[PDB]
Amino acid sequence: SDKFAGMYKLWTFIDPRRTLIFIVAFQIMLGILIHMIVLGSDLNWHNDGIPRFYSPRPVDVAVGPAGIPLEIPGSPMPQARNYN
Amino acid sequence: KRVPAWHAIRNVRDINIQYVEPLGEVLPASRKGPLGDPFKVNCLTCHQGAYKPLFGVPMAKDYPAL
Ligand code: BCL
Ligand SMILES: COC(C)(C)CCC/C(C)=C/C=C/C(C)=C/C=C/C(C)=C/C=C/C=C(C)/C=C/C=C(C)/C=C/C=C(\C)CCCC(C)(C)OC
Ligand code: HEM
Ligand SMILES: [Ca+2]
Ligand SMILES: [Ca+2]
Repeated sequence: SDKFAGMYKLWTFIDPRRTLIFIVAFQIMLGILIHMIVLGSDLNWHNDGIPRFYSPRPVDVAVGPAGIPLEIPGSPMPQARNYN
Repeated sequence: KRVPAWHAIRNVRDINIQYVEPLGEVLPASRKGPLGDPFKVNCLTCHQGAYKPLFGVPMAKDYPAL
């Protein structure tokens, strides 16, 4: 209604410089944050493989009866894993 | 790898209790220590600083005597 007609008076005790600075900084921060939240999701568009994958794909390593990769019988160092 | 080490312990005890220490009667005084007991077996007696002795080349299958 006509109850909002005197809202400009807001700027007689809230100043423009600090307000503009705060707004701009906050908007950039929010932009970066939302892009990173959507990237870390199922909606990720850089890594989805649409329209095509461009890098080579992961290759699994076969395991032994203990569930970890097999040792190689003359290697002078054990084999790496990442899961334990 | 913790589960083989658990067996290793027991294995070494066998080697030392049943076989090597009773040989203290047969060997000369050259093969004994200050307290008069023979030399015994450790983890280092076969690993010798590797995660498997000789990096795990299977030598023993070719000999049916062992
Ligand atoms: C796949 C797309 C992603 C998405 C990816 C991004 C990315 C990337 C960015 C945003 C940005 C914005 N997004 Mg978005 N956004 C999504 C879903 C939403 C939903 C929702 C209800 O689903 C809402 C409310 C928003 C709202 C917003 C604003 C907070 C922000 C705009 C800048 C700003 O200062 O806003 C003030 C303006 C408003 C609050 C009005 C805008 C609301 C818009 C129109 C959302 C309406 C959508 C919803 C379906 C409406 C339902 C109502 C009716 C049935 C039609 N998004 C989906 C999940 N969004 C940008 C930002 O933070 O810039 C600073 C930004 O970089
Ligand atoms: C010179 O002119 C003069 C000064 C004389 C006249 C000036 C006139 C003007 C311009 C006046 C302007 C006035 C304005 C712009 C007023 C705006 C007022 C607003 C938008 C007020 C909104 C208030 C909202 C409130 C108080 C909401 C509070 C919410 C609370 C406390 C929620 C608590 C929720 C909890 C704790 C839940 C937690 C949930 C969970 C699960 C995450 O917790 C673990
Ligand atoms: C108490 C000391 C010992 C410990 C803690 C120990 C521990 C282990 C461990 C953990 C492995 C598995 C290695 C791996 O898969 O990465 C292993 C293998 C092996 N150890 Fe020992 N060991 C000990 C003593 C010995 C001794 C004295 C010998 C010789 C008599 C020996 C012979 C072997 C052999 C042959 C293997 C390889 C077996 C395989 O291929 O799986 N170990 N040891
Ligand atoms: Ca894509
Ligand atoms: Ca025995």
